[PDB]
Amino acid sequence: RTNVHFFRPKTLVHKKAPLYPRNPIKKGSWDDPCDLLRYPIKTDENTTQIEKNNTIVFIVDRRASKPEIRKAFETVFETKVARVNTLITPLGLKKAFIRLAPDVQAMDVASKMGLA
Amino acid sequence: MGAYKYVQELWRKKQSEALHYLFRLRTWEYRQLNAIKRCSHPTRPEKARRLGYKAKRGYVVYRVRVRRGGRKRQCVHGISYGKPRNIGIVGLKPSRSLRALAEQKVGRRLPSLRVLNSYWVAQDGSYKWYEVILIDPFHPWIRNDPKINWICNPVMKRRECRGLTSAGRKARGLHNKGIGAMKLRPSKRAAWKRNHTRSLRRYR
Amino acid sequence: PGLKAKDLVGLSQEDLQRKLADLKRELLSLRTMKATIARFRVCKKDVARVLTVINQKARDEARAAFEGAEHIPKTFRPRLTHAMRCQLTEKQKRLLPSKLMKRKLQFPKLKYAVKV
Amino acid sequence: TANKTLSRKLRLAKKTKTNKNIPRWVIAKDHLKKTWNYKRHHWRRSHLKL
Amino acid sequence: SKCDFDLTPFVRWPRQVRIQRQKAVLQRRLKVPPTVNQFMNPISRNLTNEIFNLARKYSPESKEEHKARKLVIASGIRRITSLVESKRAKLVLIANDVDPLELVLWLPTLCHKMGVPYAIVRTKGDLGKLVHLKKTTSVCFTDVNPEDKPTFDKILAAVAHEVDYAKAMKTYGGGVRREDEA
RNA sequence: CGGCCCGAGGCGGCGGGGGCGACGGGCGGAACUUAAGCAUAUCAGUACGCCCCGGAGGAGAAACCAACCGGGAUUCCCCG
Ligand SMILES: [K+]
Ligand SMILES: [K+]
Ligand SMILES: [K+]
Ligand SMILES: [K+]
Ligand SMILES: [K+]
Ligand SMILES: [K+]
Ligand SMILES: [K+]
Ligand SMILES: [K+]
Ligand SMILES: [K+]
Ligand SMILES: [K+]
Ligand SMILES: [K+]
Ligand SMILES: [K+]
Ligand SMILES: [K+]
Ligand SMILES: [K+]
Ligand SMILES: [K+]
Ligand SMILES: [K+]
Ligand SMILES: [K+]
Ligand SMILES: [Mg+2]
Ligand SMILES: [Mg+2]
Ligand SMILES: [Mg+2]
Ligand SMILES: [Mg+2]
Ligand SMILES: [Mg+2]
Ligand SMILES: [Mg+2]
Ligand SMILES: [Mg+2]
Ligand SMILES: [Mg+2]
Ligand SMILES: [Mg+2]
Ligand SMILES: [Mg+2]
Repeated sequence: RTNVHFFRPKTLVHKKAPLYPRNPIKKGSWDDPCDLLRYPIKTDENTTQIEKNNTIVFIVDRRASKPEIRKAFETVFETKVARVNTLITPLGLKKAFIRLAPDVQAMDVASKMGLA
Repeated sequence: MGAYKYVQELWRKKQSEALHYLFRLRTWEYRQLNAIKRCSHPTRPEKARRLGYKAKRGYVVYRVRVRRGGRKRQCVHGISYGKPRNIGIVGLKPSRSLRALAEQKVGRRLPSLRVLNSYWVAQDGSYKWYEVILIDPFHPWIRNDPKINWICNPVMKRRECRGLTSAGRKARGLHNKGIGAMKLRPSKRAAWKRNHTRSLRRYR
Repeated sequence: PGLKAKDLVGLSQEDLQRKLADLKRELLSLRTMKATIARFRVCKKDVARVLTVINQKARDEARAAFEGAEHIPKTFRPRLTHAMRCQLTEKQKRLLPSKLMKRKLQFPKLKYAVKV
Repeated sequence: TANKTLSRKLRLAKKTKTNKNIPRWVIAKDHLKKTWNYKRHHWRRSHLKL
Repeated sequence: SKCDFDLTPFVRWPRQVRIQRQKAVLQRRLKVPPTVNQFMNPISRNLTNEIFNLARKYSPESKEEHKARKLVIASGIRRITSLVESKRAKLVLIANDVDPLELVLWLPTLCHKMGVPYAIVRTKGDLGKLVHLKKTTSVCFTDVNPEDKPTFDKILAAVAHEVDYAKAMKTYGGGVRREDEA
């Protein structure tokens, strides 16, 4: 014997196997495109944002991160995002600054949506 | 006749050489274990049956160790204030016996079981050991058996917390009847409240 | 106005999943118009009519997937209070020992009349 | 403070949002004569403990 | 090769292992009274083996009992004792390691008084295997078929020469010193 | 190498935990106050603190009372 200490013997360990499912029906959550995005914020400061800087400002659900925002906007408006900045306003809402890819016109995308 | 008549006769000779040796080996061992411990089988099978044990699925036995001697009050610096009749600190005696305290300790540790009864197994200068019988009341062997399924009904929860076991009954005075016992039968509080009531009838 | 709950009964899962996709997207359009009116009320509750049905068809399917099992999911178990689940059965409460019973069959219950 | 936890920010954000008058159409709708919302507060004389 | 000598004598064993080893030391050390000491001196191995061979021909049903949806030996302390008390047991076999020892401490005295031979045999677990149970305190022969009395009468003879009740009640046990035992 | 004994880790089904200004059960437990002062006594086996049930709870089929030409488990009401 090499070690002077007594350790617990190695014994088989099983995986779990519940006899009935604890969640028989898979329900939805807060996140899904068209629910994570709420509406755009329309101001003259924010119109300048689109004509130059190619950027659209949106209100989104507070629980969404930057990677969930990029994917949602790409699937709903069929376009290409480049970078997303975010903040939580003094009232509790989440604002996203969404910059489109350098070969897309956010005027063409804000116009089809109604933002103009 | 059977064998348990001899075992009962033997246990009435605790001073004998034989039982003095066996009582010595048990106290050395119990001193090497924890205060509350599960037992595989009863250490005294004949006394266990006298108190209601049955070798079926749903009956369990635990050994409980409690400490010997009197009671000391919880008063900071050993100071009672107030009237001089109330000044004593050391030399007091607990109101419940040590057998009853053993059942209450194991009821608190295992609150999903039902305490049935208890009996003595050993003692030395610092400790006494008791064994407690407990029933699991949701086992099907227990529930479907008319002999024991009185304890599956919910007025039997935490019996030892309410003074309903045999040792708890003795401290309330309930092993007596007649002269000397007329002021305790429902409860000591209940007889006081009945005897001190002003009943103002309509046609007084 | 808007969708009746009865007229989505009989529709397939795909025809209900596909119908929910347009309702979600339409509320994005209508929230965008609000922030940049009678229809927007009816659309919120069209979404609720459909999700009501998608869940009601899924519960009746699963509650037959387990109809004859020993262990059932806890959502599909009877509706009882915590105290009722823990009570003895009336048969269990009426059980008597063997000797006690064989004495109740001897000496039955009898009707009789006494006179003044 | 300029360095606040998100949990304190959210409870402060709600006191700001609900600090409002009764709308005037609500005064016509519900036929009210008390028109002041006495649950309002002002920053100079308040002690929001949030 | 972490260590050049052997470390096994210095292992700190778990609490449960240390207590049962020290318990066995305490019974070599103390002074054991004769009624308790007689369970520390069972029958030899040769005579035990050739009783176990006789006994397994009066062995009850093992695995026909799920297929059932003879002279046999008896088991259990309640039934054995009432047979010694009516002079029907012809041999009692008592186990050596009954954990509550007071269940059988009195039983050799009873067999002596009533005229029944007895034998203390090792491991109650083995007796259980004779009656298809896990363990048992005692077994008893009540009678045998005629081909076996040329052995039963001879086994009683070997029992009589080997089990002596008089010196059983006179001899203490224990009392063994460390340097003495080696 | 198997058996029995005494333990260890994991897996499955089932149960426990918290909540209430009353009534109910078990513990710990005052002082103001009265005594025309104040120590025993009284207030009070109360306030208050901790634990535990139920729709009621507790108690219960004599190791009882009696002293009679006798009653007969427990609880509650009238009476002294
Ligand atoms: K202790
Ligand atoms: K004081
Ligand atoms: K004082
Ligand atoms: K006083
Ligand atoms: K008593
Ligand atoms: K009395
Ligand atoms: K009157
Ligand atoms: K700031
Ligand atoms: K302020
Ligand atoms: K007190
Ligand atoms: K006082
Ligand atoms: K006082
Ligand atoms: K005073
Ligand atoms: K006083
Ligand atoms: K006095
Ligand atoms: K006093
Ligand atoms: K007093
Ligand atoms: Mg949902
Ligand atoms: Mg930021
Ligand atoms: Mg409930
Ligand atoms: Mg488990
Ligand atoms: Mg007062
Ligand atoms: Mg005074
Ligand atoms: Mg005065
Ligand atoms: Mg004074
Ligand atoms: Mg008094
Ligand atoms: Mg009751």
